Amino acid sequence: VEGLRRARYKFPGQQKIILSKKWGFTNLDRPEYLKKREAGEVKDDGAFVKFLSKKGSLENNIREFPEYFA
Amino acid sequence: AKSKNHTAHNQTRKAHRNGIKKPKTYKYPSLKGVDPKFRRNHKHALHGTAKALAAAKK
Amino acid sequence: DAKSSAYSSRFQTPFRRRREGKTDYYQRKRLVTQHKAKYNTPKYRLVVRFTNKDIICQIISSTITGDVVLAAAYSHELPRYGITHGLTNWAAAYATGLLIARRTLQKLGLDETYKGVEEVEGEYELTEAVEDGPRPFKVFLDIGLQRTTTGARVFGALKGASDGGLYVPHSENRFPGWDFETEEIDPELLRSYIFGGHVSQYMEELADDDEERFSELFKGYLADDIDADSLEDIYTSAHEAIRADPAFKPTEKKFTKEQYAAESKKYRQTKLSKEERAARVAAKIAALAGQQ
Amino acid sequence: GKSHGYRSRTRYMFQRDFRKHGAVHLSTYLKVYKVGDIVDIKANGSIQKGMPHKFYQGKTGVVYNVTKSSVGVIINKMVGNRYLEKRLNLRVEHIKHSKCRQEFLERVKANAAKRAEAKAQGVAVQLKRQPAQPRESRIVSTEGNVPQTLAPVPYETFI
Amino acid sequence: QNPMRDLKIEKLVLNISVGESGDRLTRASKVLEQLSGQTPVQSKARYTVRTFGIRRNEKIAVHVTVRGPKAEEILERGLKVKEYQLRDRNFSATGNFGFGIDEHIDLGIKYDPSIGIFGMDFYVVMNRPGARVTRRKRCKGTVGNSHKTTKEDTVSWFKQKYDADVLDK
RNA sequence: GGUUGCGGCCAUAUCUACCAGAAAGCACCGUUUCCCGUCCGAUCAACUGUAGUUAAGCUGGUAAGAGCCUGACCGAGUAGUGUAGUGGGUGACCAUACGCGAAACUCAGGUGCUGCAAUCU
RNA sequence: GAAAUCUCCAGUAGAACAAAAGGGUAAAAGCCCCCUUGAUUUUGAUUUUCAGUGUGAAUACAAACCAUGAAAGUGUGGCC
RNA sequence: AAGCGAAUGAUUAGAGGUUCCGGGGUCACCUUGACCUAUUCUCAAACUUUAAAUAUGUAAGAAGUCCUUGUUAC
Ligand SMILES: [Mg+2]
Ligand SMILES: [Mg+2]
Ligand SMILES: [Mg+2]
Ligand SMILES: [Mg+2]
Ligand SMILES: [Mg+2]
Ligand SMILES: [Mg+2]
Ligand SMILES: [Mg+2]
Ligand SMILES: [Mg+2]
Repeated sequence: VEGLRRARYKFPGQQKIILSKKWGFTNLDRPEYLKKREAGEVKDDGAFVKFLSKKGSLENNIREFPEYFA
Repeated sequence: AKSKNHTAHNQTRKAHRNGIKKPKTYKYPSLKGVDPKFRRNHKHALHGTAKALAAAKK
Repeated sequence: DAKSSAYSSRFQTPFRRRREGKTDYYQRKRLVTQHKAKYNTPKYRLVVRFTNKDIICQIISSTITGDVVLAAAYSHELPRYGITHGLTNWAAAYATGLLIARRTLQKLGLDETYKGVEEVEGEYELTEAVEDGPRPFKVFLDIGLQRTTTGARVFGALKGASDGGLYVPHSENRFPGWDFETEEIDPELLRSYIFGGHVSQYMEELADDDEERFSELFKGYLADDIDADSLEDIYTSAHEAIRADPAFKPTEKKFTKEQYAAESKKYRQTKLSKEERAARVAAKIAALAGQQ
Repeated sequence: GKSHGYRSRTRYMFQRDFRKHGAVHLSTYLKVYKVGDIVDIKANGSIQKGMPHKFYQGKTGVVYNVTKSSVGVIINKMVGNRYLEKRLNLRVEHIKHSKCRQEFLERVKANAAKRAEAKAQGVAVQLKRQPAQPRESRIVSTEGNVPQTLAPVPYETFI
Repeated sequence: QNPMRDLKIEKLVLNISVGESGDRLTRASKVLEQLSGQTPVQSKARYTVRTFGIRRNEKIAVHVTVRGPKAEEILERGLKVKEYQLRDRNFSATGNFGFGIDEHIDLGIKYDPSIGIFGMDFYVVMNRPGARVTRRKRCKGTVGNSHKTTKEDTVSWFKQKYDADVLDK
């Protein structure tokens, strides 16, 4: 918060500091990500994550996300 | 010296001061631009219907 | 491989019959489109198609909902007229054209006039419009994807239909007997092939050359005791029988279409419903998640 | 300098539709046009012959002439303070029947049938159309539908 | 498994490529004429690079196509020279193969203008019955995966009659 | 109901992978004297339906399939926008009042239908 | 040999279509081959610029005469 | 307006796939670039699958509709 308040002085106009309700850089709420991770619906990637959906070929949906279906 | 180049300002007011008018349809429009083959035969068809009606009425 | 999703989304499919490789829409547009000042006059098309084992000859007009068949003639029905062999050779195509011509003229009541070339000579002729009588029935040859060759069977069906007394515009540039070096027809050669002379001269030559291939090919002629010489005679008698009754007797059609439907309904795999699809995917999961 | 060629500013108007390029289907060529038919003008960029000028895109006219591959169309064009009659030679591809005329004829048929049946009884059977009317009275019960709703909600950032 | 699912030598194309044009192409034409027994076809230049000494459309190469039995007799004649020795390479993933030779004019004696050594590219195209569906004008279609010739199927077909081996040296 | 010929709309029809297909049809498929076309009967031509094969084409089925299509008080009356005020705000911009009103997204369902003629346990 | 010819596979055009750019085009409008002169004759009608004058350009016919194709058909200069 | 895990053109970041594509590095080396795959941040007056509001064309009938049947060299 202090880092961004110090960066605000370099910009013209008005800027606000908002704490996000999302987990990190994902588009998921904190409990939503927690329940999507405790169940193996979230897979780590380079720096972001891939998600499991009920769409697509099963073989891919098991080869990828092998921890799910348990 | 420079002046205005173009404007349509006031142009619709002029156009509407005398009531933009439709082209005033008629029965029997001009047969201009109709296919000449049809037009030629239409002449003889109308000649025959004129004979038939004249004989029928007299 | 690797057909990307964006390739699939941006792919525009051809018309279905272009995908199937059956209809040439470039040729069909010019075949079908009628002079707009002939408002509802049908433009009739002599569709001549060659499969293996058969020749399909149809007179076809076009509507928005689809094509309509004025008359249909087939090479496989030529047995009732006298020809049971070579039901795809060039003379058979001629007889099928002669058949569709006589049949369509009878259906339209235009057969007393326009009897056509009654006696075949191989000359180039068109159905001439009689003096003060009805004009000859108009049909234009359609050959689909068939290539244009001097001596191709489509133009033999064309010749047969022309001689049958319907008007079909055509040149003689593609009949057998035409020469590119000397631009003229062979009326005698054209006539001889009309009466099966090419195949009859083949079995004549083949019989002396070697009998084993003369027994493999032309087995059926040997089977029913048909000589090469009689092939001219049977084609002549078949043309007369075609001119006698082109009426198209249909099949008696045993095993009515309802039980054809019943019998063929048990050889088609039924689509599985959405619930059963859920059961199948649940079972595949459950077997995989059973911890081996 | 400026540029006012025949097909200027037609970059999008004469586009084919997306995944709709190619040969024109045979229905447009098997449609029949008679004199007096009301037609809509929409140019097909595939067919470069007999095209309407871009002004006539979306205009609706009357057939006055029928030729081999084309149709003569009369359009009324506002030139200054009056309308002028324009005659267009358009191939059938750039032309379609207007469904307004077909549906009005349907109403004319239905009016005739209603008039014919009304002549048996019920004079003045209200052939004219009516604008949508204010609703009549009605009774709204709460059986299984008891009113229950909240207030405006507080402000949350959502980000 | 099915008689219609049998490998066959559909084609045997036979190519020679020259950096220049002239009497080299003409004798590259007679050497094809004598063996194949049919007129060869010469090829143009797609584009000019100014480094291989070739200019557009100057007939830099010759090639002839043979089919049926003659393709088999020519192939055996050319494979006896290699002593039935091919590699793991030289078999394409589409099921075709080919190789190269040089100066087999010691067989098929014509007047024998044995002045000039000619290399020679054999390439052979394998197919099963039904390849016509991909070449016919009407209802042209694509062969199903099971019916397609593959490299493994061609290798086994070669390791059978034609009694050869691959990947060796 | 299958199939063929000619179609209409032109993916719910396409693409990938994989399994089925009785009969008939279609097909692959046999030959090169003939008319024709080839470097090459591969294609195109012709001839026999004869020598054979459903292997492929073709058709249908499967896919928590890709694509495509349809709907949804899904997102969303959101974004945008016509009209109004001596509304707010230094401004940038924004709110309100009377109207119109998306797209993405998220689920859900679906995967050719049909015309004419001929033919088929 | 990364770039010569030859063969197969995939390939919705990512090429090409004289020339700018935009549109259009896949058994073509692109490529190759065969034949040709419709880039011809005689008038009117129309669209665009617009005063609904001219010029240019273009469109659909009509009366001939022709080219091509088996034919429907197309062609009165150049895919627009 | 919207879109960019849709085409075109821009644009941030790592993941996975081990290729005579000048990675030096053994003669199969965490210490390499590209290319392909699934993802990710951000854009377009001369981009776009979609796609408003406002504006805009036509029709809402007697010069019509229905029935019967006369002319023609088309
Ligand atoms: Mg001034
Ligand atoms: Mg054609
Ligand atoms: Mg411009
Ligand atoms: Mg063969
Ligand atoms: Mg005010
Ligand atoms: Mg040109
Ligand atoms: Mg032009
Ligand atoms: Mg915007």
